[PDB]
Amino acid sequence: KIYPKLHQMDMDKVSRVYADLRRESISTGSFPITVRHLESILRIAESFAKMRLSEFVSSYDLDRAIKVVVDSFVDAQKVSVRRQLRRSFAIYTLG
Amino acid sequence: WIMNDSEFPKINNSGVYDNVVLDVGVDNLTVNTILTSEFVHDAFSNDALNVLRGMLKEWWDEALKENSTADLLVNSLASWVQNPNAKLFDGLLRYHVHNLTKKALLQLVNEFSALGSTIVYADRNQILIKTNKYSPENCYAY
Amino acid sequence: ELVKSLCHVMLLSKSTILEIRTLRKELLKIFELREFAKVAEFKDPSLSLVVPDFLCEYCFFISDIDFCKAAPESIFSCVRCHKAFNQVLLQEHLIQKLRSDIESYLIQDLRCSRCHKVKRDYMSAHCPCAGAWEGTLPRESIVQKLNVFKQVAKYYGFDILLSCIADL
Amino acid sequence: MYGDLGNKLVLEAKRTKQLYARSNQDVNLPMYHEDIIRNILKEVSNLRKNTEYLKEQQQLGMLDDKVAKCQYFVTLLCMERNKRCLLAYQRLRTDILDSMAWNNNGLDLMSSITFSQQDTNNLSHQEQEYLKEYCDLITDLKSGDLVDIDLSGSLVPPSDVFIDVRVLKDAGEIQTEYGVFNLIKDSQFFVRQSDVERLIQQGYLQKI
Amino acid sequence: SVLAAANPIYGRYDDLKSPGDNIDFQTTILSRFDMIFIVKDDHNEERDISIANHVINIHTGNANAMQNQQEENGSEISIEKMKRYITYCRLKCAPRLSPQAAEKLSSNFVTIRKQLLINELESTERSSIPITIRQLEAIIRITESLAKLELSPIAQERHVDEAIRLFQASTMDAASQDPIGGLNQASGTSLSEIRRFEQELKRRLPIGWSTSYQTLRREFVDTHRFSQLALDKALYALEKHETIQLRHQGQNIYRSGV
Amino acid sequence: FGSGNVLPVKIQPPLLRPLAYRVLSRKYGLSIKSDGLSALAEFVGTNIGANWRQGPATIKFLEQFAAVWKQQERGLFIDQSGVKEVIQEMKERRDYFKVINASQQQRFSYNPHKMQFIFVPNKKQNGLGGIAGFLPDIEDKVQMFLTRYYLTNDRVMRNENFQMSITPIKNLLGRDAQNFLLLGLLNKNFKGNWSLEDPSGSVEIDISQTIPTQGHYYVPGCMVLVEGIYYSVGNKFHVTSMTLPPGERREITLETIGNLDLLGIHGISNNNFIARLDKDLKIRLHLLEKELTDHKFVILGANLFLDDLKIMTALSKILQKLNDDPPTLLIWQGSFTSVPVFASMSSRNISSSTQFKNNFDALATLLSRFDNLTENTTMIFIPGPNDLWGSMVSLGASGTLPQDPIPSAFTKKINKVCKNVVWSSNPTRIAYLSQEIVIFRDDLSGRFKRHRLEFPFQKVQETRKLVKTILDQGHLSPFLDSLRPISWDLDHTLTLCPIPSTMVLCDTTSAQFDLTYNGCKVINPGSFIHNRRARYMEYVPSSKKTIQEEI
Ligand SMILES: [Zn+2]
Ligand SMILES: [Zn+2]
Repeated sequence: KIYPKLHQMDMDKVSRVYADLRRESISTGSFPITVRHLESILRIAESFAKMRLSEFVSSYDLDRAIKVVVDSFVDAQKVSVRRQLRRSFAIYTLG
Repeated sequence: WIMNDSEFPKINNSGVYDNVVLDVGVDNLTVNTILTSEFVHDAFSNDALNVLRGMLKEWWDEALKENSTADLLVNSLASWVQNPNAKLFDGLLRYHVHNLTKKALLQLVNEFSALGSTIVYADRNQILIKTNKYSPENCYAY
Repeated sequence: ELVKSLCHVMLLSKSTILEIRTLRKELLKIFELREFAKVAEFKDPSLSLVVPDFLCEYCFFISDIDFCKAAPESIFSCVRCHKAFNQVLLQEHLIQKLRSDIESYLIQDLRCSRCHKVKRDYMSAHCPCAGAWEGTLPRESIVQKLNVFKQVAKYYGFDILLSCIADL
Repeated sequence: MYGDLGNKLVLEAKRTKQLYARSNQDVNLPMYHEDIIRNILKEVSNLRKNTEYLKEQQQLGMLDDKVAKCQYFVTLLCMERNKRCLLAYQRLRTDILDSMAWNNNGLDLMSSITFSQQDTNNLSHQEQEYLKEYCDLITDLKSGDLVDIDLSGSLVPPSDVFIDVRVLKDAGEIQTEYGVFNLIKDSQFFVRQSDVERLIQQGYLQKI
Repeated sequence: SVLAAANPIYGRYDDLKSPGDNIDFQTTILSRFDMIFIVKDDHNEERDISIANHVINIHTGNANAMQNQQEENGSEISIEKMKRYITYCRLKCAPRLSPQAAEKLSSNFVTIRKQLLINELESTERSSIPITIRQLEAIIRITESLAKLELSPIAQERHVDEAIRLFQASTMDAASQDPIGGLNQASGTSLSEIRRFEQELKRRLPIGWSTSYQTLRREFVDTHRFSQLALDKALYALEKHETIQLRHQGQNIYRSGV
Repeated sequence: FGSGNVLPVKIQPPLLRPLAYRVLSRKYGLSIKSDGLSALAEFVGTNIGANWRQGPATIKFLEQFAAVWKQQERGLFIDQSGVKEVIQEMKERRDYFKVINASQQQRFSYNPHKMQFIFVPNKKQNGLGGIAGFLPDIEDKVQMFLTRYYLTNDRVMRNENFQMSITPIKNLLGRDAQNFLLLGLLNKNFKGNWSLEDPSGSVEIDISQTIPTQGHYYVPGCMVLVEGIYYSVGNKFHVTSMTLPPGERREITLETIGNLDLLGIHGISNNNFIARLDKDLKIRLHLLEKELTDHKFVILGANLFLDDLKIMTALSKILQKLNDDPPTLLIWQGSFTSVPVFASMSSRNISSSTQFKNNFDALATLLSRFDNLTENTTMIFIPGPNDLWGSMVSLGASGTLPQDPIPSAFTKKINKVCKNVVWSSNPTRIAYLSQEIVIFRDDLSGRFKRHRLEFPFQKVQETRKLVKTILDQGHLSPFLDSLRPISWDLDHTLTLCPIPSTMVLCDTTSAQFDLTYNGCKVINPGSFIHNRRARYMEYVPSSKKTIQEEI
C-alpha cells in the first residue's frame, strides 16, 4: 500500500556525506564508493518511512539512514585508521 | 617575473591554545641573511655578492667598536637594496636577497621546531611560538 | 550574522567540535533553518588589498599594509613610531599595484583544461588532447581586483587613483 | 572537359530556383559563388591564350588549315558554353533580386530599414549597386503619371470593408487621416481595411 | 551498428599495471570498433558535489519540473521528434567529401600512424589498441555522419576538424595511456638514471631561479648522459608538483619546490 | 523659411493632420506621431497668415520636410526632433577631419572561408563596462596570430607571380623529395632550433646553406616565403632560398575589399549593414587640390625634454616663428620627460608625479604669450616611453604597443590656455579629407639591428630596408609576443592591410629620410636637438616638405 516520497529534505548534508565518503576511500580504504552508493541512503530512508506507514520521509529517517551507511563503512576498515575515521565521521551523526 | 615578485610567505595556524605562547620579534633578518651567505640564468654574480658580504662584515665589525657612521651604513643597507633611485641598483640583487631571506625564515622556523614548540605565525617581524608548558610562571628558564 | 560570527569563534578549537556543533544546531533551531543550510555558513566579511614593503623614512621599518582589513590610524601612520605617512605616495603605490596586475594578466600563459600543460605553439586551435585552451589567471579574479580598488579609492579620499580608474 | 566545371554552377542555380519555387514566405539568396566563377574566368583566359597560340602557329604556316579549324571551333564552343552558364546564373539571381525589390514597397532596401529578409554580405558588390539603381527606378516610377495609384500596393483584391486586426509589436500613437491609432501591444482593433494595409505590410499588425 | 559496454579485468582499470594486462579483447575484435572509450573516475570534490545534487534532484521530483520547460522552449526535443528527424535524414541525405577534406584527412592519418611507431619502439611491445586503415575509414564515416545532421550535400573542413577531435578524444586517448613506470626491460637503465638525473638537477638548481631546456640538454649531454627519453622525465618531476614547472611557452624550466 | 507675416496664429493639429497624412503617409514615408504632429504645427503656424486655402506653400513645406528623411537615414516615427530637422533645413539655405585613437577605432575581423571582413560590435557601447570592460577575453589570444596569417596569405595567394604554389606544411609528412613553397612564422622551437610555423603545423629549418634575398630584414616573428627540399630521414626542410611576401598598393587592395569605410568618415557601420562611397572621392580629391596649399601642419622633432631649460628656450624661439604663420595642425611628439616617473618612495624631495604636473604647467606660461597660435591652431599630443602610466611598470623600457593618452588629471589648464588640443595614443590615425596618416613613435632601427637571423655565409640604405620590411609585412610589429606584448583586442590598430597614404615613422636611432614606395610616403622626424641644433620639419598635403632649423 505505502509509497513514500522525498519532498522536503536536506540536500547539503547528503552531498557532504557522499563527498566525504568518496574522499576517505581512495586515500585510505578498499570499499568501492560510486554514485550507486548515494541512492542507497535515499532507499534506506524510504524503507524507514515505510516501517512507520507514513507517506512522507522525515528528517529522523534520513538521519538514521545516514548513520547506518556510515557505520557500515567505518567498521570495515583496518584497526589502525578506524579510530581516526570514526572521529572524522562523527559530526554528521550528532543525534 | 623577477621584478613582479615582492610577496612574502606567511604562516597562520589558527585555533585556541591552552598553553603559553611567546611573541618574539626578529630584527636584523636581511643583514644576517647577507652576512651568513652557468645553469642558473636568474642569479646575481657571485663575485659582487662576495664583495658585498665582505663590505657588510667589515662595516659590522667597525660598528661594534663604537662607530656611528658604520652603524648608520649597516642600518641603511636594507633601505638601499630595495631602492631603484639609488644607483648601482639591480633587480637581480633584490630577487637574490628576497629569495635567501625566504629560505632563512623557513630554516629559522625549522630550528625552532627542533625543541618542543609549534609555530603559530610568522611575518618577518613577529613570531608566535606554542610551548609545551602550561603556566607562564614556569617558562622563564625555557 | 551575530549568531554565526559568535559560533565561528567557538568553532576554532579542534577539541570541542561536537559540543559546539550541538549548541550551534540548538541555536539555529530558534530560527527556521537547518544545520547544513548554505545560508547558515560563515564566510569572511572582508576582502584584502595588501601593498608590500612600504618604507618608513624616520624609522627604517619594512611593513606590509593592507588597505581593507587594517583599521584607520594604521593606514596613515607607522607602527614602531607614530609618524604620519604621505598620502600621494600611497596613491602612487596603489596605482603601481593596479597597473602591474593588469600587465601580469596581459602576459599570462595558456593551459589545457584536461592536460594541465603549457601551450607551446603560436597558432593552434586546441591541445593534441581533445580539449580547450584556458587561462592561468581567469578574468573573474582580475575583475574582482578592479572592483576592490574602486571601493578603496572611495572610502578614503584618493583622487589620483579614482582618476586612474576612469581613464581605463 | 573544359565546360564540365560550369555545369556545376548551373546545378547550383537549379537548387536556388527550388527555394524560390517552394517559398511560402520571402527567402534569402545563398552565398555568392565567386570562386567557381573565377575558375571559369581562369579557364576561359587559358582558352584565349590557346586561341592566340593557334593564331601564330597557323600564321607561320607549319600546320594545315583543316587541322587548325577543328581546335579553333572547339575553343570557341567551350567559351560560348561558359558564357551561357555564367549568364544564366546571373539572370536568375537578378530576377530574384528584382522580385524582392518590388516586394518591399520600393524604398532604398538595405540602406534604410529593411524587413530583415536578406543579409548584406550574401550579395555581390555589383549586385548591391544594381539593386540601388533598380530601387531608384521604382521610386521615380511611383512619382510618374500614376501618382494616385500606388504601384507598390497590395495585389490581393479588396473584398472586406471592415476587418479585425491584432497588434504584433508595441509602438506609440500614430495619426491617420481624420483620427489616431494607439498601438498598445496585445490589443485588438475593429477598423476599415484601407487604414491598416500599410501597418500590416510592415509587421505591426496581424490578421485580416 | 553495434554498441557495446564492458568492464576491464579486476573491475577497475588499475592504472598501475600495463594496458595489455587490463584489456582481454584481442586485436581482431578491437579493429572493428570505430570509437573506443575508456572511462575512469577522478574522485574530484567539485564534480562529486555536482553529481550528487543532480542525482538528488532526480529523486526528489525536481527533475521533471525543470525538463519540460527546456523541451518546450528551444533546447530539447522529444524522443518521437528526434526519431522522425533521424529517419528523414537517413532516407534523404548521403553526403560526399571535398578535395580539401581528403588532403586534411590523409595528413592526420599519417600523423596518428607515425605516433604509434614511436610508442611501440619506446615500450618495446606491441600496442593493444591497433591503428589501421579501418581507423581512416572510421574518420571518413564520422565526417559524413556530421555532415548528415545539417542535410548538407557536401562534407567540408569544418566537419573534418570535429571528426578528428572526436577520434583523438576516443581512440588516440585510449592508445596513449602513457605509463609513468612499468619496471620492464624498456628504460631498464632509466630505473637508476631517473634518480641520478633528478639528484643532479636538484643539486645544480636551488629552490629558486630557472634554467632552459637548451642548456639542460647541451651541458648534461656533453658528458654523454643522454638517453633520448628525458622528454617525459621533466614532466614526471613536474607531477611531484614541486620539482619542475614549465613556463614561457615551454622554454623556461623553473624549480618550484623540494 | 520666410518671415514677415502678420502673426503666428495658434491652431489645433486636428485641422492640420489631413494634408500632412496625404503627403507623407500615403505617397512616400509614414508614421506621423502625435507629438511629432504637434511639433510640426509651430513652423507652419509661423507663416500661418492667409493659408489652408492657399496654393503651393503647405505642399512645398511638406515636400521639404520629406527631403531630410530621404537624405538622412533617420527612421519611421516622427518625434520632437521634427523641429531639429527644420533647423537643418534652414541651415541648408575646414571640416570632416578627425583624429582617431587606438581605442576609438572600429574593429573588423576577417573570415578566410568568405574572403571578407566581418564587423565586430564594440563592447563599450553595449556592455556595461562599469568596472571592467576594456579587458579582453582569452579567445583573442588564440586568434591573434591566425588573423595575421590569414591576411598575409590572402595577399600572397592573390599575387600575379604566384598561381610553385604555397603548400601547407603537414602535406610534407610522407614526401621524401621534390620542392615546396612554405609560408609561415619564423621562430625558435622550445628546443632552441629555428623553425617555421603555419596554422596546419610546424617544421624545423636548416640555414646551413641558405642564400637570402638581400634588401630587407629577417627578424624572428614575421612571415617568410621559403623554398627547399624536405627530408624524411629526420624532419628537416633544407632551405635553398628565402624572401619576404610581396607588398600590395592600396588602390589594388581597396577593390578587393570593395569600398569599406574602415576609417569611416563618410559614416559609421553597425552589425546590420556596412558603408561604401565612390562618387564623393573624386570631388574631394578635387577639393584637396582646389588651391588649398595654405594648409600647413608641422611635426616637431621627437623626444623633446620639458625639464631641460635649453630645450624650452629653443621651443620658445621656434614658436616665435610659428606665431607668424600659424600651422593648421601642430603635433608635439616624443617623451615629455627625460627620466621615467615611478612610485618614488623617497618623499624628502618633491614627488615625480608632482614634478610631471609642474613641467606641464610651464607649457601654459610659454604658450599663453602667443595668442594667434592658440586661436587658429590645433595641437596633437603623442606620448612616449617615459610618460606617466607606462613608466610606472616598464620603468623606461618599451612594453605594450597600444599606449593610452596622458591622464587629464595632471594636465588640466593647458586645455584652457590653448583652444584646440587633442591627446592621442601612441599609434593614431589622422583622417584628413581623402587622406589617412598614421602616427607611430618607437625605436625600430635598434631592434631590427639587434635581432637578425645572421645567415651563415650609404647608411641611408638601412632606411630603405626598414621601410620595405615595414611596408611588405603590412604590420607595425613584426615581432613575437615575447619582444613586445600586445593588447589582444587592439591588434587591428597595428595592421596595415591598406597601405596608408602618408606615414609618420619617427626613430631617434635612425637618420631622417624621405622615401616613397608602393603608393605611400614615409617621413622620419627625429632627435629634436642634435649637434647644438634644433630641427623641425614641415609637410604639406600636396606632397612637398621642408626642413626648418633654429640652433
Ligand atoms: Zn617608523
Ligand atoms: Zn589535453
